[PDB]
Amino acid sequence: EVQLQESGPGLVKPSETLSLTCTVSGFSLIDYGVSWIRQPPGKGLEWIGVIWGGGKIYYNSVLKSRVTISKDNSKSQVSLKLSSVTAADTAVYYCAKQGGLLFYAMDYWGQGTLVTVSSASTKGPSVFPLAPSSGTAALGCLVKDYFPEPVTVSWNSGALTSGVHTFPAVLQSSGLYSLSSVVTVPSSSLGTQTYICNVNHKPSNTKVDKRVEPK
Amino acid sequence: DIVMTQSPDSLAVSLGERATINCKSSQSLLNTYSQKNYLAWYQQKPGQPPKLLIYFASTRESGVPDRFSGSGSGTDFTLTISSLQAEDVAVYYCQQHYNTPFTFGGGTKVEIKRTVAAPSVFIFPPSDEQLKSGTASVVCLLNNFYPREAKVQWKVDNALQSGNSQESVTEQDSKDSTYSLSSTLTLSKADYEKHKVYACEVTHQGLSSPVTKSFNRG
Amino acid sequence: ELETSDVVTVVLGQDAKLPCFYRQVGQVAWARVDAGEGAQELALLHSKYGLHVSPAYEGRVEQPPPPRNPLDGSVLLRNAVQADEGEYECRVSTFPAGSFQARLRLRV
Repeated sequence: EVQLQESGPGLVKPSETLSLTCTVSGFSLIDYGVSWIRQPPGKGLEWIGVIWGGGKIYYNSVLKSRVTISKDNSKSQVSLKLSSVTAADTAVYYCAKQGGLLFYAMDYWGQGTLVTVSSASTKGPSVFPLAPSSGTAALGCLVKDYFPEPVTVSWNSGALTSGVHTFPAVLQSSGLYSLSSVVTVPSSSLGTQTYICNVNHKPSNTKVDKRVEPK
Repeated sequence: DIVMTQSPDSLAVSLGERATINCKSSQSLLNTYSQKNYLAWYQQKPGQPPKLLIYFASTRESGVPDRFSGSGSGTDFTLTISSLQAEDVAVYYCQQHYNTPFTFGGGTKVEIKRTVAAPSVFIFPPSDEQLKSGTASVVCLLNNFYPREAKVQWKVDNALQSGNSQESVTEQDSKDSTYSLSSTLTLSKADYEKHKVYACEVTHQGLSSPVTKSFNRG
Repeated sequence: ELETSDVVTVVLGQDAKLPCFYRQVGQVAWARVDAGEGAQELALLHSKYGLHVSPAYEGRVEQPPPPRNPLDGSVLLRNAVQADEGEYECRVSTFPAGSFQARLRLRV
């Protein structure tokens, strides 16, 4: 019942201001406090600040002078606004509920949101089937040339999950991302069970269903 | 600002064995009056929000299996997953919740030592569509292997290539503590028209010696 | 308005009474507002759940014996330490009608 949803702009121009919002639900934001944590991609967690149920806001020393937390007890809404967003502000931002009244361990967390401070646009992915080209055969898509991250590859409408590997995207010399997703499956299955990678790139509102097919 | 220094940075243990992830604080996290030590261990498994494990150094949280028996006091604390069943392959962060600004430590990534496993090498040739687009990306897939260490070579037309490749290793499956890698060779369509045979030579500890998977432009 | 003596003085080893009387108060909070390092919450007398002292004061902070409520947000900082010395601030967040705050000093 204690659910935190974090939604905000994903791609932010350098020198701008991020403005994610955390719609808490099921717990009274009047009593409990929510803090914001960020985790720079592939790095340690960082604390941004806590907005205690009485509206007292505590900010980390480092990101202070550039952050603002506030809430609306009425709409169960908490919000982050970070100024001068610059290279280093890229990360997955998180809002978590403090465990108890004046307790500093964050019991319930939010799923996250990758804010990407960057100068590029939201180009969409180009799904190029990596044919099974036939034990365990392998078929996969090559989401390519997309920005920014992340892209959600899924197979056969979320049903096919066993043997799936979606790899971390890499940043190409072009400044665009490229990701592969593959799902080794029975040899005979290639013939019947259809496989259709479902690719979503939210920043560009791109949704692609591509059918990877033998030969 | 209490500085929390976890140690070691990375840890490898077999399935049954104990794991210990010490953590240190520039300041004691002890209230003599209360005889409580306030340090919380989290568990940021791959691609998920951190999950508290143990508050008050020892007091776990409903649901956390007993294997995660946290302990320690003062500035020296310790998490102990008694038997590191595979799913417990996440990064564990120690947080001081003694005062603000809350501070987490680096995180000790834990891992699992299964024995060696040889990779599955599949070579996927450039599809017609990407060829029409003017780009050809050749991908090489190593389906399951341990240890993480692996090397793929991209020999284009019996000619070794380099600097036109990027590798990606998926994290250690919680099913069987095995990794999977994929390497990409990107050429102009023209280059794909300058050569016929493309090959992926990989040498893994498990593989007695290099296996080379290959195709032709035709 | 919140009623608080501007200055509070406690000799070592005494239960300094931090006063905060409002003229119903939904919750009172006390904090040590001094500096960047000295910016710590001290206790939260929430009317519906009680007192919830912070991790560094769980023992030296307790509210006056019953029945002092309503509208008494007093909290006593006993066995005061020379360091305890510092400006604090109550926030009496009166509901169904709004919010407030008052400073104070403790000079051990």
